[PDB]
Amino acid sequence: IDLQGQFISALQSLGLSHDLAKLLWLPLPMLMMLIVATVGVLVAVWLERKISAAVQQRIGPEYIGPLGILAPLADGLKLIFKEDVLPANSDRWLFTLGPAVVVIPVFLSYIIVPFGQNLLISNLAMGVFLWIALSSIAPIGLLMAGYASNNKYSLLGGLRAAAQSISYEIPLALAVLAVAMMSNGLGTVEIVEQQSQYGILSWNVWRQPIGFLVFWIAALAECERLPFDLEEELVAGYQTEYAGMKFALFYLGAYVNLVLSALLVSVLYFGGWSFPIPLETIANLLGVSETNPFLQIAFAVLGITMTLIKAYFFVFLAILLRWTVPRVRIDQLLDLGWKFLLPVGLVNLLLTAGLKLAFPVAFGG
Amino acid sequence: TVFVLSGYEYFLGFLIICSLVPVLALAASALLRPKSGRMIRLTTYESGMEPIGGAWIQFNVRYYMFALVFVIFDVETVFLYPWAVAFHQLGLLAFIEALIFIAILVVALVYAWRKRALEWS
Amino acid sequence: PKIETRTEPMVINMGPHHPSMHGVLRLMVTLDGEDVIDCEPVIGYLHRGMEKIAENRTNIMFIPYVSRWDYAAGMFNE
Amino acid sequence: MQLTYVLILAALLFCIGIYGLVTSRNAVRVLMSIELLLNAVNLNLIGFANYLDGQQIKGQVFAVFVITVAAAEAAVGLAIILAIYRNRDTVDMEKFNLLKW
Amino acid sequence: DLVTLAGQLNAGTILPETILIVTLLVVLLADLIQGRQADRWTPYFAIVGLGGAIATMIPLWTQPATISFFGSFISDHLSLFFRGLIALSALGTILMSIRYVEQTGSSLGEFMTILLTATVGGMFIAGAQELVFIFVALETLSIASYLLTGYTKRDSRSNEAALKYLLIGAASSAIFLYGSSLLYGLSGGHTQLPAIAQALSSESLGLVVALVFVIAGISFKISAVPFHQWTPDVYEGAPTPVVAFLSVGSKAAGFALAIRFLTLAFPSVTDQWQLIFTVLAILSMILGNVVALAQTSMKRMLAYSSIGQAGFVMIGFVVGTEAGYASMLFYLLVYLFMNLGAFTCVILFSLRTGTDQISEYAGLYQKDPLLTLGLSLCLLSLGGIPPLAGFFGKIYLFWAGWQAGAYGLVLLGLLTSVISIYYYIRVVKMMVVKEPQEMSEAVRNYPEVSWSSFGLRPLQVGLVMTVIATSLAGILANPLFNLVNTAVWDVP
Amino acid sequence: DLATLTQTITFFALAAAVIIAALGVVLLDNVVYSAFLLGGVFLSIAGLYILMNADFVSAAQILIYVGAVNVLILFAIMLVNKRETYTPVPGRWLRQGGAAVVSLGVFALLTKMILQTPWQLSSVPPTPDSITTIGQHFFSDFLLPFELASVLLLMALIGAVVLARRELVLEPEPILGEEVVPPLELPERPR
Amino acid sequence: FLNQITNYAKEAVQSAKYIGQGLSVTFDHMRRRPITVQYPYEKLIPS
Ligand SMILES: CCCCCCCCCCCCCCCCCC(=O)OC[C@H](CO[C@@H]1O[C@H](CO[C@H]2O[C@H](CO)[C@H](O)[C@H](O)[C@H]2O)[C@H](O)[C@H](O)[C@H]1O)OC(=O)CCCCCCCCCCCCCCCCC
Ligand SMILES: CCCCCCCCCCCCCCCCCC(=O)OC[C@H](CO[C@@H]1O[C@H](CO[C@H]2O[C@H](CO)[C@H](O)[C@H](O)[C@H]2O)[C@H](O)[C@H](O)[C@H]1O)OC(=O)CCCCCCCCCCCCCCCCC
Ligand SMILES: CCCCCCCCCCCCCCCC(=O)OC[C@H](COP(=O)(O)OC[C@@H](O)CO)OC(=O)CCCCCCCCCCCCCCC
Ligand SMILES: CCCCCCCCCCCCCCCC(=O)OC[C@H](COP(=O)(O)OC[C@@H](O)CO)OC(=O)CCCCCCCCCCCCCCC
Ligand SMILES: CCCCCCCCCCCCCCCC(=O)OC[C@H](COP(=O)(O)OC[C@@H](O)CO)OC(=O)CCCCCCCCCCCCCCC
Ligand SMILES: CCCCCCCCCCCCCCCC(=O)OC[C@H](COP(=O)(O)OC[C@@H](O)CO)OC(=O)CCCCCCCCCCCCCCC
Ligand SMILES: CCCCCCCCCCCCCCCC(=O)OC[C@H](COP(=O)(O)OC[C@@H](O)CO)OC(=O)CCCCCCCCCCCCCCC
Ligand SMILES: CC1=C(/C=C/C(C)=C/C=C/C(C)=C/C=C/C=C(C)/C=C/C=C(C)/C=C/C2=C(C)CCCC2(C)C)C(C)(C)CCC1
Ligand SMILES: CC1=C(C/C=C(\C)CCC[C@H](C)CCC[C@H](C)CCCC(C)C)C(=O)c2ccccc2C1=O
Repeated sequence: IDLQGQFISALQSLGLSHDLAKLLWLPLPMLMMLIVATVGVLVAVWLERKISAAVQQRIGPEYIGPLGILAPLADGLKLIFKEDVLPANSDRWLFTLGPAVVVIPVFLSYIIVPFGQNLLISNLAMGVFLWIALSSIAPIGLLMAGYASNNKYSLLGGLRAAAQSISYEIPLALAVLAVAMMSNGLGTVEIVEQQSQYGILSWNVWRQPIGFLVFWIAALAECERLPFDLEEELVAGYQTEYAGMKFALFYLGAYVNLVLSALLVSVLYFGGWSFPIPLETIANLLGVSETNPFLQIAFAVLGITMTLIKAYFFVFLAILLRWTVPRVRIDQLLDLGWKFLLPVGLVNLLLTAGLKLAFPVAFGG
Repeated sequence: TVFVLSGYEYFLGFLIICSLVPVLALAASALLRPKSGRMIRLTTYESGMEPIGGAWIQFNVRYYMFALVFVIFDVETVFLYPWAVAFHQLGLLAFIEALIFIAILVVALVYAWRKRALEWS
Repeated sequence: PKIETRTEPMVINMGPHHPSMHGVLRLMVTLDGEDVIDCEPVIGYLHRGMEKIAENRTNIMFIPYVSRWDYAAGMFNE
Repeated sequence: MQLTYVLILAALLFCIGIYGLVTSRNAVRVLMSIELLLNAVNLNLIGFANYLDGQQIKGQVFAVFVITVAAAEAAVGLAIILAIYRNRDTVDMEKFNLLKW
Repeated sequence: DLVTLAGQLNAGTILPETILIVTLLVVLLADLIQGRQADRWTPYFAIVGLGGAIATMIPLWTQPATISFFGSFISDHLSLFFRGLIALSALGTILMSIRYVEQTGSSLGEFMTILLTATVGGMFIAGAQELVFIFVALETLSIASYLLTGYTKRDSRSNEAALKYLLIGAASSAIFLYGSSLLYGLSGGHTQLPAIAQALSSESLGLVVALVFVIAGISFKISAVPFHQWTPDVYEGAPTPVVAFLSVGSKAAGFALAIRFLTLAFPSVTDQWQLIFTVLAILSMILGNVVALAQTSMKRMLAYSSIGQAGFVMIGFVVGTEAGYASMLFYLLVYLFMNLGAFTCVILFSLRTGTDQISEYAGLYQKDPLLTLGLSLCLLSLGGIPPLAGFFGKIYLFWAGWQAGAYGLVLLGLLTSVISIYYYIRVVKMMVVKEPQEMSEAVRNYPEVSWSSFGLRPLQVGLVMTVIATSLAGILANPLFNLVNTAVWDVP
Repeated sequence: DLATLTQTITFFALAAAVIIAALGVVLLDNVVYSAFLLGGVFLSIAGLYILMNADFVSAAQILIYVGAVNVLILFAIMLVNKRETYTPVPGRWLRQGGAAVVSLGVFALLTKMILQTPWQLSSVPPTPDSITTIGQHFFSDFLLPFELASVLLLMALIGAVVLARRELVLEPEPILGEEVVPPLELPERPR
Repeated sequence: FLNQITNYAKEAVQSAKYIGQGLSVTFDHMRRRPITVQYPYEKLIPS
């Protein structure tokens, strides 16, 4: 089936000019992905709060709804009603647009992640470039907000957080390179197709086990899960200067980055829209599956369900390992990063190239 | 010339939609303010007292050196992208020359690691 | 904003809030980078004048004061 | 969309970079206009590889090499600049009048 | 590996550059592992590697001229001669820098890494057929000369000159890169210069604009009259072995790039830039040999003498005969040894005394006769005394200029040489003529007439070898003219 | 008809943004404002590279000239920050007028060169990919600059590490001559 | 020099085993019921 082709045929049967009819079709999924992203953010805030309560043997937020699920919605509806306060400095537009410069590209990078063969936005050539080069912008907004903060401690904390953030970009690119060499492509569709050709025996987690751990450590260092940079040299790193609106924007941006990383790690290594049993055997066992959509709709729902359970598993593992491993210093974190993830990533790329040039049978060829 | 590619209207439309929403949320927060802005006594954030020390930062080199090694390895990663892209029918001499490139940059990393090029003591 | 980075030692004034578990103490830390050179402690935000309380007070009227001397155990002063 | 408007924009960016190389009221804006002067020739090479070149593209390769060269030149220039603040007290270019005839 | 891909790659005309790269890697590894206590075998190992790189060009000399890396590098006798010239410059720079760097205070291996990098860049730019390869090698030499200027570690003169040199070099590199992009856009899309020069016979104004925009960045490297505004400030504040390398190696690299690029790119518009080169030489020789009469600093005097003597080489490039470039190839070969001796004597006089003012030069006939003897025998060769080789170069230069039909250029060159001999003889007048109880201070207490401390013997024997070479090249130059003339007929 | 119309509209808007931001870099009397407008110049020229044909070159443009070069520029700006009063020089108006007429003459000469020299436009469709051919050209035509860029970046990193060291140690050299040389200085002493 | 590398590898595998034991006791802590009280639904008995 094709909903876009049927909508185009219905608008042609109504009578139009085939250009303005096709122009306005894109904003409805372009807003639907945004509203389900805010739905996932409101899911993840309640999930993190209740799982942090269940780890420390207590109950999360209650007496707000049925079980307190409206509490992220109540927080997001209350924090936009607070009085926007400003410090005694200049450049008010810079202080306003700093968090805007932070919030724009991480929200913009939603055109990369897929949910199936057709349930995605853009897969042109190089979606990993459009993730990395857009995620490497937020230090500029962080330094801009630190300069407009007008403080001696918050500016130093913003400098330390920017130096922590820019160091974990190079193994984050090398772990992408180690998979893009084997997949001979930069788009996520070919990467997930080379994993969905076979079942469990074609997963990239068993082919590149060191690169998955390097990418996971780099993601946990980039989304500020284990580095506590929010006791940061007087009280906090880049805080204690904004109002409820800018703090809410930073909180939702951090949760968007966490959700996007938890989706992208599974997509690049484990693989959403996949099954342990191949779909061709089930399609041959059931009947004829080439035009009948009654099984294809259920297969698309099952692929969305597999992507959602993988994202929920990675989110639960990240927020379980937040309070499991103890807090380490940012100097020790930068030292372990630059002394571990770069050399083992380089020799992992070298052994990946050697295994691809030695036996090009089970790899991408 | 003609502009034919895989598509770029989604990127521009999503940029327009994602750039229209933060200033709209800021305008809504300014509209639903309790009274107004323009606080009568504007004070910066100090923990418990008045500013008694000074507005100066000690001259350091650790941030600039980290960003220097970051840009030096980023322009290496940029050159390392298309070799890994075009490694499907190219051969083994390109792998040898990329191994020489990787070994030269590993020698550069060893030179940066041995001396005091990055040290947050 | 006026943040002029110079080549002078930075005086860090830790406020008397300490919002983790500590009370009132104004710590002035003088340093020149990633170390600590000088430290000045300033107190006087919790002094209640207990010695003036016991000037005109008997033994049966001094028990809650002497228990509120130290708020960790208290029974050692009693 | 024609090549002539892109060439006119590249020439105007080159003249803006020339003026910001001459006056600049600073020493970091000199390098910031040097990046504009090289981004003008990057626009020139990208437009030439878009319009004149066909299948075998090489102006994009030259633009990538020019970008890497300008990043290395920016690193060398900032390494030159950051020693002047350690040695001298001021940052103004007009105060450097020691090496006379 | 495959034999067909290795035969189609033709990586056999690259071996001394790979030997120098391996030598750079071994020097960097020895500096990283051992440290500062291994500063007694590393420059001798680099000298051995430079000799092994310059000795393996003899099987490369008797070889047919083939292209390599799919029409990217061209190997001829001219490129081998320029590579040997750059290697002989670098070995003398090492021999003059061994004591000077350790007397400055920095580590020697970190300087020798950038010196070998500049040597590899010069050896790569001695060929440089491809346009992007020309830009990469030129910016490699430019970044090398940037980083070799600020070596004094917060001494004010070098870091005050390095920013001006960075500004002027970045402006010239932007102008040359805009001209290179224009020259790429004028053709159909080709990058190889025989493929570019075939479709450029239309006589457009954009060809002239691109020629001026390329020759501006070229003449910045040659340092002719309209771009000589960096060198009198650069040559004083920079350290002396750095400027001793930059006065000959970068100049020969710019001359080789100018010759090869103009020959392989413009065999149609030669008369348009011949008049420009006559104007540049006429202004440059006059401005150098008139400005250099009034300067009181010795290093600035040699700096302006470099500009005054760089204009004589342009007279051989103005003409179109086959004997014109042979004059430049002989004059650069003489000028290498002349500038090497004139820099070694200044390095010795500045390391044994301190500052090197002109009026301090009195009282050298009694303290050290060998130093003033070498300085006199080198400055007389720089002046044009007929027992020495500089006169033998200038006679061939004026003969080629009068044979091709340039009378006024030879007349102005003779007039500027007659003017320039007055300040060329002034250092000898301060040295060997001044009587006792006339010299200035800090001359009467010379403690170190003997050299026995930390490798002063290679610095002495390099000056001895330079003096013997510039004394024997004047009366005995019969194979040198044949070796020059056998590498000039290949240029069309 | 509509797609070319919106492409020309976005091209004219990006060109106007280039002009106003390049004016705001060199005319505003603040360094951080010129740095942020230079970042806006980088984003606008990245969109202009996206518009015509460039995807990988535009991605490298975004990555380098946003995440590394502009961040290092902002680091050098925030490191060198001190309040000083710019003294009035005796002559600046004639220098600014000379720079203005040089820029105007260069612009007029380049405009005459563009309008005089014609160009040969091609009528062939471009390739749908732009990473495969350039990835093939790094080992067939342009082979030696691929390693000379690495040697150049090695030399630049070595020189920047040398120029960026703190040099906390202090050790005097043995005397060689009459005047003692200070550590990490020049033997050529001024008068 | 190799003994320091083996000691670093032993410290790394010991840190990995400590991280695994922390994950094990964290997964163990999810089995027990919460021991808190509700207010004003489960008020304490005054002695
Ligand atoms: C812990 C974290 C938790 C996370 C949160 C979990 C809780 C939330 C989970 C919710 C599920 C997540 C969101 C689902 C995945 C995103 C799917 C999506 O975005 O998916 C986007 C989809 C579009 O996707 C696919 O798009 C296709 C078009 O693709 C084309 O376009 C695509 C680009 O859009 C690609 O380029 C693709 O290659 C190209 O072919 C077709 O439209 C397919 O039908 C469609 O499935 O948007 C649409 O669904 C269309 C938009 C609605 C339009 C309404 C339909 C129009 C009305 C038609 C009525 C017809 C009436 C006449 C009837 C005739 C009567 C006789
Ligand atoms: C008071 C307020 C009221 C609000 C009113 C709003 C009502 C309307 C919104 C309700 C949405 C919920 C209803 C569920 C609709 C799900 C339809 C579906 O998935 O429709 C499926 C179709 C299938 O799409 C077609 O599917 C085809 C078959 O492919 C599928 O099969 C292939 C097999 O190899 C491949 O795997 C391929 O990737 C996979 O997509 C092709 O892909 C075509 O391109 C594409 O058109 O998707 C489509 O068109 C796109 C449909 C987008 C739906 C995404 C919503 C998320 C799904 C709900 C979450 C699952 C919940 C299920 C709960 C059940 C619990 C037991
Ligand atoms: C909720 C409502 C919100 C409002 C809705 C949003 C409306 C937004 C889009 C309008 C819909 C109609 C137009 C789309 C429909 C449309 O007509 O597009 C289609 C058009 C051409 O597409 P195709 O070539 O596929 O179409 C023709 C083919 O069918 C055959 O040739 O796409 C483009 O022109 C891409 C333009 C991208 C241009 C390059 C990107 C520029 C990015 C610049 C980045 C700048 C950064 C700046 C930083 C300072
Ligand atoms: C980290 C350390 C890096 C140090 C540099 C590494 C050197 C390793 C290889 C040596 C290069 C020379 C090989 C010639 C030595 C030699 O003559 O070998 C012989 C052969 C060339 O033979 P010809 O085909 O010229 O045959 C000559 C005969 O016909 C005459 O009998 O070379 C090869 O087989 C080429 C393949 C080597 C592998 C590819 C090397 C070329 C790429 C290397 C990078 C080149 C640019 C370097 C400068 C930037
Ligand atoms: C066309 C003209 C070309 C001419 C070039 C000249 C070529 C010959 C130059 C040789 C003179 C240099 C040695 C004299 C120096 C000399 O005689 O003095 C000995 C020299 C100085 O030692 P000291 O006396 O300082 O020793 C320490 C003292 O404190 C204890 O007495 O020590 C050496 O052994 C240095 C190591 C030389 C190592 C030589 C290289 C090792 C072999 C390398 C194999 C290389 C393969 C190629 C590279 C991959
Ligand atoms: C191998 C292929 C390349 C060869 C090219 C030749 C380069 C030039 C020669 C340098 C080799 C090393 C000499 C180092 C010299 C060396 O290391 O010291 C050898 C020795 C000085 O050291 P002693 O052994 O006296 O010192 C022992 C110490 O322990 C006392 O402190 O003899 C000297 O007096 C040399 C005097 C300079 C004499 C220079 C003469 C150069 C030859 C000129 C031939 C002229 C022919 C003229 C015809 C008219
Ligand atoms: C099914 C998928 C399961 C994937 C789970 C893996 C995600 C765990 C990543 C750890 C995040 C925290 C990193 C903090 C790590 C931390 O803070 O300590 C790191 C610690 C640093 O120790 P030091 O500070 O002593 O070391 C530096 C000093 O030695 C300076 O000389 O040692 C490491 O460098 C070794 C790292 C091994 C790390 C191993 C991690 C994986 C352990 C779990 C293995 C699971 C196997 C599962 C098989 C089913
Ligand atoms: C068909 C279907 C369905 C179903 C579903 C399902 C069946 C699901 C399930 C599944 C699941 C339910 C999932 C989840 C999971 C999660 C988890 C469970 C996680 C956690 C864990 C962790 C993270 C841990 C860790 C660790 C490690 C790694 C080491 C050792 C130790 C431990 C183990 C602790 C529904 C109804 C929806 C609808 C649609 C369709
Ligand atoms: C290192 C050292 C040596 C060893 C140095 C010796 C081997 C001389 C080295 C000279 C080199 C070999 C000269 C190289 C010759 C070149 C071929 C010349 C070509 C360049 C010219 C154009 C100048 C001594 O002989 C010595 C003697 C007395 C006291 C101290 C020392 C001392 O410290």
